[PDB]
Amino acid sequence: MRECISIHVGQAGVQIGNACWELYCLEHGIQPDGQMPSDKTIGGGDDSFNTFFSETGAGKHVPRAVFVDLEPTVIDEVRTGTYRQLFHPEQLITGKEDAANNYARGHYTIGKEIIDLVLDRIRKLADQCTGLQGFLVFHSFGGGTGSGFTSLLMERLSVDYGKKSKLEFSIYPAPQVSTAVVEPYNSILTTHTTLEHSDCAFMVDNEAIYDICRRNLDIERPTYTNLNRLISQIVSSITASLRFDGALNVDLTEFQTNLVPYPRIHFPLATYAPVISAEKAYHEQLSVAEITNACFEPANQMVKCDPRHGKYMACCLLYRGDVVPKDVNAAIATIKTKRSIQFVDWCPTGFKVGINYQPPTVVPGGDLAKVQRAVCMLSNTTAIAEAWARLDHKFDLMYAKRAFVHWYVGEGMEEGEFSEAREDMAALEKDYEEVGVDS
Amino acid sequence: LLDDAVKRISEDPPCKCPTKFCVERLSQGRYRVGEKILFIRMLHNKHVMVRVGGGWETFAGYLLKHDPCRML
Amino acid sequence: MREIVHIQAGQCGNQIGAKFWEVISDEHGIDPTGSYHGDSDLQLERINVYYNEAAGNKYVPRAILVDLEPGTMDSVRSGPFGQIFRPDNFVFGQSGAGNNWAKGHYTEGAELVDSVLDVVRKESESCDCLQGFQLTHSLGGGTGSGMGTLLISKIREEYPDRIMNTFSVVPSPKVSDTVVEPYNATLSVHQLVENTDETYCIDNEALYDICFRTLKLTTPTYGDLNHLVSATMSGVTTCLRFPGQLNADLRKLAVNMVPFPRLHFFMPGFAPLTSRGSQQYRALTVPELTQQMFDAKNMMAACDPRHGRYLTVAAVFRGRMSMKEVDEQMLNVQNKNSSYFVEWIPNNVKTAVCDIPPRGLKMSATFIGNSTAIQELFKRISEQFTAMFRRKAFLHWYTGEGMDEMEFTEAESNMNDLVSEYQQYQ
Ligand SMILES: Nc1nc2c(ncn2[C@@H]2O[C@H](COP(=O)(O)OP(=O)(O)OP(=O)(O)O)[C@@H](O)[C@H]2O)c(=O)[nH]1
Ligand SMILES: Nc1nc2c(ncn2[C@@H]2O[C@H](COP(=O)(O)OP(=O)(O)OP(=O)(O)O)[C@@H](O)[C@H]2O)c(=O)[nH]1
Ligand SMILES: [Mg+2]
Ligand SMILES: [Mg+2]
Ligand SMILES: [Zn+2]
Repeated sequence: MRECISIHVGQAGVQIGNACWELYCLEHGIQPDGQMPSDKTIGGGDDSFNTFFSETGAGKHVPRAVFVDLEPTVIDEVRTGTYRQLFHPEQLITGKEDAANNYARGHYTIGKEIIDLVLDRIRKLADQCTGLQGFLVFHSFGGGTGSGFTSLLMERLSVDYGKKSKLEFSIYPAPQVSTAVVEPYNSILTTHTTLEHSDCAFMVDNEAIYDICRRNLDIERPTYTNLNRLISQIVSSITASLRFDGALNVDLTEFQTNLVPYPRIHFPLATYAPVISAEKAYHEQLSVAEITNACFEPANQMVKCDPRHGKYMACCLLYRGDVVPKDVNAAIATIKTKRSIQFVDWCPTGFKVGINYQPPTVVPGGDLAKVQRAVCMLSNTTAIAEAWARLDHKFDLMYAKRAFVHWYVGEGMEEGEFSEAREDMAALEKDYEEVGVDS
Repeated sequence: LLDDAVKRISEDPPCKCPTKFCVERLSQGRYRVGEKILFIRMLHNKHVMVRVGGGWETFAGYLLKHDPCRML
Repeated sequence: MREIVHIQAGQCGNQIGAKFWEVISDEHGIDPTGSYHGDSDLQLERINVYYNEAAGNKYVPRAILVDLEPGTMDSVRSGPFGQIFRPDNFVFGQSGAGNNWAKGHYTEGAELVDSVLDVVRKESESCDCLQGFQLTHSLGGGTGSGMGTLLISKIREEYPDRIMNTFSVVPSPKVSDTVVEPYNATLSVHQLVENTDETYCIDNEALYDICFRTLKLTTPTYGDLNHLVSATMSGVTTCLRFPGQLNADLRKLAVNMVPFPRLHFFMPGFAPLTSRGSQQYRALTVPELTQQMFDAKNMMAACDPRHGRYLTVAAVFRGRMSMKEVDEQMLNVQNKNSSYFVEWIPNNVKTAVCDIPPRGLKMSATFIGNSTAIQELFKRISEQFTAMFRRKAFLHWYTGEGMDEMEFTEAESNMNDLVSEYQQYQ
């Protein structure tokens, strides 16, 4: 019904954004040149696309994206790839050189030269909106641009707009899998900014999605196109109720205020259920009950922690497709009655439910079966605290002897900022463990 | 601006050499510390850094390896 | 955009740089005249990293070729791919440094450093934004190690924010035909610690061993040793020339691998090294590459990582590869070789994957490992230096051209400090 702006930051954000837009345009029937053939549309008009596209050009749709990177390369791949014709070029922002995995570059030394341009481009996109819902930020905590420039951009958004929601789809460093030596410095240094300047952070880690690709899709050699496709399905499901009519629809703002029990306790674990191998999809009936049951298994979580080490504060289930509301209540009752699934006792209900009539669409590539029912769970749990403790432990192991700190300090950072971001993380740990106590 | 802080940090601990160890300025950002034109940085809390070797060092920590009279 | 300028100092520098320009132009499909005859637009998309566009669809490499003696200019110019450099970057002396660091740093190199700085300037504003200099040189004599290092002093003195890379061929005890190598190496490493962002130590003994027991060549010429270091030079810089699924950059490798500013000496390795026959008896697979990169026989320095502890590692892969494979192989190596990686760094590997592989191979990898194994080579150089220096052997050659007995003592204390600082991390 309303519209929101997506900001894709750094290489992970930009690459995830490519798949997300390949999914949206294919879901709305929009071709890679931005045209959309005149369908039947009995009644007059199609407001499905307005949430993510502007109509300007008499049959031309332009997406409400900003792509930003301190590095040209991946933006030049988008300017060259199949979807190069969607974005009007002024919104594909680009720096001269990257942060190069250094937060202090992407925040202090180098980000400050590109912020004045992206702020102008989002102020220009927001004025085109009749009513703004929120901001969808795609980034990664381990990168320099992703971590530092997104942290800076979040404080700029919070100052300029204030009360507009800001969803944040962040890639988190995996427990063991890690492609950079310095990820823990960049991922503690985001944390203050994601606490203070964000409303919902859906952290997702790559070794969890590799396990989903191995266990569920039978993919032997998965690559980032498959992983980014799974994030794109999460993001499409979260905003499905804003684009299509449903039996029980949930607004983005009402969805947060349902799921966030306290202002700081705002870090939902994301999940998607009917994700199975294109052959094994013949052998499964794929009804509501078993896709609800998939959402609560540790193997289906998009972060490497298992919920049995904690308690759910809240869940929401965003069902879409051919889901009858009477089945959902039975599935929720079964989940509540089933043990080994722990909810904190001071939330009696513990669930928000959303039902949408649009079934998920499948892009060409054969990674996924065409299924008539899907659910995205996302859930707020004190089990997330273990991912951050195992990471803050890695940060301490290095910081105990200043192991790379000269690269950050020399890029205009006081060494007290490391200790501040570290004790802030620890305070968030204590906040998440104290709400682990049943009253 | 930083010229006052670069002066201050060089001689709050006084130079004890028989000829004073050089910390003159040519212009902004270019200091001939000990007959070598370093590149100098600061931003906040007056933390002052030199671009050296594989990365960066503090201006005081640099002198603590480069003027013989700072060693003892 | 994101340009690099290449500098060759001495015969070793000149000969490595020649083979380096050979392999680069082969990668980009550049006619020895300077024309383009490739079949992909990705090469044109970053041809400007190492080349300048000239009229008539002609490309000139962004290189300078320097030494105090004119014999290697004629060879490089008349040799293969010789008529591609504009005949103004060749700036040569007339006497030579005679394997003496004094001639390189004070008497002959000092009178030619202006003529090379004026060409490095002329190359520096011809680019959108260069990010670093690559110096190719030997630590054997003045030539590369004193002239080509006065050069990095002056370059750092005027371009401090940029990256300095030096592919320093370090001397080895079992290969030398110079008797003054301990003096020249010790004097060179004295300033190389201050003036460089990252230094790749190579020695010819390891490149000979790799030819003898990995490529199965019984008579390896310098044309063959130079192939390996040129393939390393291409591998370490291939990320900013071709699209990749994960990206490195020179500044990326600097912050991921230099933990403390002094600890920037690195040992390369290259993964798909195979004999022309035995290549069909082996898999083109990431597990095989990854295990080969960590083999103590495959390192391009005579020190083995076995006696030391890895501080940081970079592995830049080239080819149509899957990150899950690299990630599990990296964990495999770090877990079952855990005694060989430092404990106070949890993750020691930095990964990059590039979609365009070297010619002729499906997959390749360049390894760069910072380790406390590098300091034993420096201990051997310091032992050879102090054996000659206590007798003041050959000292008159350097003394009569500018140094005093103080400078040698300063160099030996500061190289002793470098080995003390590397062994501090066990
Ligand atoms: N899921 C996912 N992770 C990715 C992708 N590309 C990179 N990553 C991971 O994201 C993290 C940060 O990498 P980048 O996104 O390259 O970093 P950046 O934000 O561009 O920042 P700099 O390059 O350091 O300026 C690393 O852990 C990467 O492995 C991708 O397409 N999908
Ligand atoms: N890897 C490699 N090493 C070489 C090559 N040619 C020579 N060397 C090494 O480097 C030394 C040559 O000295 P250089 O400084 O390069 O050049 P030069 O012109 O001989 O210097 P001077 O004559 O002393 O002025 C030899 O003793 C070898 O140790 C080569 O092509 N490749
Ligand atoms: Mg980019
Ligand atoms: Mg010569
Ligand atoms: Zn002094």
